[PDB]
Amino acid sequence: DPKIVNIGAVLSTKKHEQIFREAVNQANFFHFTRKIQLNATSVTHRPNAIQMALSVCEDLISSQVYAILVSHPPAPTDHLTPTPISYTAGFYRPVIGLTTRMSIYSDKSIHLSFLRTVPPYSHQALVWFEMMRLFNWNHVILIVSDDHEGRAAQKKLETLLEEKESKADKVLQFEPGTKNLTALLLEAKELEARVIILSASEDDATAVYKSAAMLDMTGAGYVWLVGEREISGSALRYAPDGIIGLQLINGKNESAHISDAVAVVAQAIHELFEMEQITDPPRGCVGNTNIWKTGPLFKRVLMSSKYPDGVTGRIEFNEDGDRKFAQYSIMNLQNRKLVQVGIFDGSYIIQNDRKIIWPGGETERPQGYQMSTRLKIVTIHQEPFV
Amino acid sequence: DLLIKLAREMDFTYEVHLVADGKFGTQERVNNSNAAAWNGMMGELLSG
Amino acid sequence: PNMDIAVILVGTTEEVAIKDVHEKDDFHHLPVTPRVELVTMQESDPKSIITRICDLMSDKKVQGVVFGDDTDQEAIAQILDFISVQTLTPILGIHGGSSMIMADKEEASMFFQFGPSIEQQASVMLNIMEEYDWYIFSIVTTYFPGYQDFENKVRSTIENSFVGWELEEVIHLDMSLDDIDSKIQNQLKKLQSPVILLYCTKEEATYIFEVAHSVGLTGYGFTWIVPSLVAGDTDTVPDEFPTGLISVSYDEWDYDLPARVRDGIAIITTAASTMLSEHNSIPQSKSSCNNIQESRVYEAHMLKRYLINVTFEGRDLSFSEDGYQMHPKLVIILLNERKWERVGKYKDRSLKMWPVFDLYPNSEEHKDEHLSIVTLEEAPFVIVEDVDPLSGTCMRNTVPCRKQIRPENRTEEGGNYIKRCCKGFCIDILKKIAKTVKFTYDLYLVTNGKHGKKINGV
Amino acid sequence: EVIHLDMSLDDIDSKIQNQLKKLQSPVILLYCTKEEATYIFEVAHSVG
Repeated sequence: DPKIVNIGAVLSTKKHEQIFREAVNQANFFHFTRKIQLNATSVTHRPNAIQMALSVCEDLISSQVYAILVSHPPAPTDHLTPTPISYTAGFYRPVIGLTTRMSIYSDKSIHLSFLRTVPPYSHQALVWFEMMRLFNWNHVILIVSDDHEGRAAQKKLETLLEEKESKADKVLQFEPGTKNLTALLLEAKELEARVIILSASEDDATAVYKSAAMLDMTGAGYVWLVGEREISGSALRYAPDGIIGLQLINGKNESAHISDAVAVVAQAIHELFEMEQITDPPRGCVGNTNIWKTGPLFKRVLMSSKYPDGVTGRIEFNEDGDRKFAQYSIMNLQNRKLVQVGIFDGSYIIQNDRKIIWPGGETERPQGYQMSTRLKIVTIHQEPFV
Repeated sequence: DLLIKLAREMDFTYEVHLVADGKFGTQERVNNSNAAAWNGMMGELLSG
Repeated sequence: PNMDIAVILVGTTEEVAIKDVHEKDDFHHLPVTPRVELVTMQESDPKSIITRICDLMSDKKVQGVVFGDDTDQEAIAQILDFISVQTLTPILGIHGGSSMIMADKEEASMFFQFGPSIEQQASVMLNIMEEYDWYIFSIVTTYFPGYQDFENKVRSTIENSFVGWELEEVIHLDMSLDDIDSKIQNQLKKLQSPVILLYCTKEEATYIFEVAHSVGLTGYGFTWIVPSLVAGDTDTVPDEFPTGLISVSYDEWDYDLPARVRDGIAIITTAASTMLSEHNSIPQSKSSCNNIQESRVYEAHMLKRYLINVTFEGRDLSFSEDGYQMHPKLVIILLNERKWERVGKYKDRSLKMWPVFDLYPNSEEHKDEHLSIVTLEEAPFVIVEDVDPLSGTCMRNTVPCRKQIRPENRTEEGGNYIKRCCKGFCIDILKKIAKTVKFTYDLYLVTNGKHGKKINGV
Repeated sequence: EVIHLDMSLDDIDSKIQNQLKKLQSPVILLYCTKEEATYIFEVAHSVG
């Protein structure tokens, strides 16, 4: 009889668990199984953190699982993030993300054995770099909030611009929760650079649209480059018609992430059980003090996975265990509607037959981003000189 | 007079401004609060 | 009021000789009266931790949770942070898995540990490299999370101080692939500095030292320096580690555990009493486990302002804004029978080098004994100047010259040692010939007897 | 400095390599035999 191996997963509704259990049954059929037998074991998101931890230690850890999946809590608000859940497997050394968009998971300190197959917001900044390849930009302004996402996006944008190419001017920071931000628009307007790149949440982007709207800063020459959290919800009616936006392909109902997830994990099990020691996880969280010796090795096998003929496209991990060859879609607000003007497959940006409309009523992007003839002169205070 | 000569030899607009104090490169040597500093002078050209 | 302070102890150590503390009853001058409730735990698992914290919380209304173990698993400490997500209780780390640092934590959590951050360890390494006159250095860092602030801290520190440092290049090594394409050796073969820093982990340091054993960086003239998270436990001493590895770490020797618990209870009780003594208004105690939607509004962050500047017994035993101790008791150990032996104690800002000789190269062979030099404050030959109180250390080539005086208190003498800085022609010539012939010496003055003369007949 | 090398035992204590790593000159002379020159060039090929 083949060895009964269990796989842990953290999903939301029952339909996703049905797709998971079906994906395990298909994984036991399309793959040659001669000594192992995959088992489907998934739970649901609990509104209580302690009940969730006891649910993992008495449902997932008690069944001796190797790989554990995670999605997102089905809640309209945000107050209890599943990040502490990733700490559970941290006690036993791997968690794979599916809908995690925050860049906080990109670090390896609190997320040692944590890998995700979804491009976060920082990768979107890479797409922004591709924008610098379209119209050949130079001086840009990055306006982010004062948190971990702004620091991660700042270090990412600074890492991308490490050669002798284009540089940064001034990065503006603000506390998430302050409406009076007129000084940011005054100092940003006084600067010669006009390329404004906003990357915040909804309540902050609304304050940027209101404060920037009551000062007449949406005319010609001003460029607004945002992501996905600035053209959804209440921050859509305040955005100017013609702002460059983004849209992730297949945002809701990602069955391909579950199927391809069970495919990659199944490949890592059928391929991992073909070397030799391969220890077993302990039984539950009772009377277990030792850690797992097969941690960085399992993460290494999960990271070294290639699927050029996958459902989502080309599954490939990088040095941090994130998702490569992302698939986005450059959108544009036209007449209070989001009209598709471009798509991003992974390598280059492909535009359709729709012309890009600028918020300042312009239709053609000039060569120079900003030019004038005003030169500021400063000097010291000396009697014979000045 | 040099600013007028360079202003008439080149087609542009100028605006002379007087600077007050703080002309030493900002040598952050005094223990402030054990934090991280940043270049705010030295060259003196990029304030705003 | 009697506030409950539970002390969780994890390990096989008998708690009978640990819970017996006599620093109570008489030491209750504050209006609030705390009480110690120490518990044991023989199973290291998150289920038992959450079980004892929730059951102990619902059973006894505690206020300050003091956790302490003796393992080497920092992830468990992160689990303690999870407890804050359900309690926001100031957790203090004294020893064990809660001893390691963790950069970029939660701004709403109250996790405070006694682990030295990279900024303090970097300053200690720069002080050690500064006292021994090590200007040229080579920094070796890997892909460990926390190297940007390290290289920017070293560069930003040497680009402002008056000491003339010399940075060759900070290289980077990869561990995901073995050194088979001749790249790591090519990056390590261009290091000609008398001191080389290392910033990585343990299994990576074994490979870096394994390749460096064949490249040629673990011998005479070169000296590697690792922080605290690289060496780890001092009991496990492998073979690839060469002789002479100056590493900084925690003392965990003379500092007794009951003193750590007493300091923790003093900090929790003091910080919990400053708000009552100043604001004169304190909320209620902690609620049960899942009952957080009702007690989530009673929590106040003002106590955080009382968790930065804390004084006790005169010493500056405070913390910082990141959540770590301001002045950690650090120790410097050197690897020789291949055993980590202590050589100096870095306190406040000064470094003490007493249980070891001041000269770094041993004399077991090369030269033997030493030489003492005594002179007198002469006009153009020996200029003696008092040490500046702003730093307390002679600068440049000013030789630190001590002075042995005796305070003549009426009919009783003493023994004061006042250290000053000497400089002049004699210092110049003796330093030029001393650097050429390469020997250790000393320098001091005369306080009684001056120049030799005849007395009666001697 | 004119260094001296002893050929009687395999370099396992890291001493000959430490004597050869301190050679910062555009021209290096060698005075030995053949089987010793193969080992000196063998280690020097790894030193740089």
